Amino acid sequence: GQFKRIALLGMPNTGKSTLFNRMTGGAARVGNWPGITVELLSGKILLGADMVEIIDLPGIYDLHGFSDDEQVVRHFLHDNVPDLALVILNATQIERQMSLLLQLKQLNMNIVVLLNMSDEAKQYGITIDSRKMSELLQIPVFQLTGYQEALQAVTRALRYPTPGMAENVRTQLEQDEHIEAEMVRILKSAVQIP
Amino acid sequence: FKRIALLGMPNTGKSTLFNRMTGGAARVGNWPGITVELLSGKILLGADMVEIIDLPGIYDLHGFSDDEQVVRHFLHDNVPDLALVILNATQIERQMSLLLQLKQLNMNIVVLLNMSDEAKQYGITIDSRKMSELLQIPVFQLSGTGYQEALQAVTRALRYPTPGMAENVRTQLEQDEHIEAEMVRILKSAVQIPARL
Repeated sequence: GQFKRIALLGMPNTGKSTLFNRMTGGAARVGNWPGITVELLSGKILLGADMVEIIDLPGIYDLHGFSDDEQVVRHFLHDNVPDLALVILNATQIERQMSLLLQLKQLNMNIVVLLNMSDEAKQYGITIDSRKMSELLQIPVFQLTGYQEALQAVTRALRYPTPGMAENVRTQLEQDEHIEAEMVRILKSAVQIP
Repeated sequence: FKRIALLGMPNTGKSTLFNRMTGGAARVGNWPGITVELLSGKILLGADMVEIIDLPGIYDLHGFSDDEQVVRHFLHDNVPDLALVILNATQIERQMSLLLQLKQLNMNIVVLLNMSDEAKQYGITIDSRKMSELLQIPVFQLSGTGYQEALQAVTRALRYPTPGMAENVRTQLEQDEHIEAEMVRILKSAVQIPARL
């Protein structure tokens, strides 16, 4: 059968854990990954004779930033190029959070977008046309009860290979790694911290 | 008429340095490419009057806070002759990234390491000559002390402008502008966000 990985990605405080715990049925465990030293929650799911591992990556603001979390996410993506990036956006904060999605899109990753808290957003009169957003992005977009339709898009995206994706992704993260390398070099060489 | 953009994270002493540099004679002003107002004034460096602009403190050059959009738009449409980058010496590990992001733009830069006595008090030692050698950017330390040496470095940095510099800076900023343009296009077509009532 197949073995594939989903990276759950978005900005912080976006309901990511809850969706994660639902998707992995509460049975996620912590684990150590190559390229990073922090521990991450992941859970494995059997679908027929196929397996998918879902990893909850910490919320971040800029894919090309240098906070600890952003470095973690970038190193994880570089070293463990997931088969699908599942990007969770907060429907109520859509204007602020689109930037992360678009940055990920620029890597040419395989992406599905879940617009979370769609009801609460309606209460502020916020309406999103999923179909039009989807056609502009050329990425599937689902509003969360929408769960079933999302799952359908998730499993669909896992059935096909993405030849050359890993090399595209690594390439597009290069300018950030050059900066990290400069930083280590300069600090090691020119700065003493107690 | 030659422009110096003060760039740095919040709480790096930028505004106190600004006020000292412009004699408290700063005024608010409008600039091409931005919808907000900025403080700017003049300083006599050598024989030329130079305009100094205080950009709001930011954490990430490629982030999407309001202040980070302002900085990028200002820089794109008003490429300074010098970016005067102020880092807090006590946070050198956490602030170096903003400097290196600006360096990647190919801006003309001078670095000032402020709060140098505070850093020394906490046992943080910075070899500014070494750091300068490694960056290939002038680096000077401020406490009061270091101010005149800083102004001299700024003056020299305005000599011999590098041909093609502005064109390179704009180019390096336009992927950020493509993301922003995509955001605008998508919000207008697919999202309704009503103001209150």
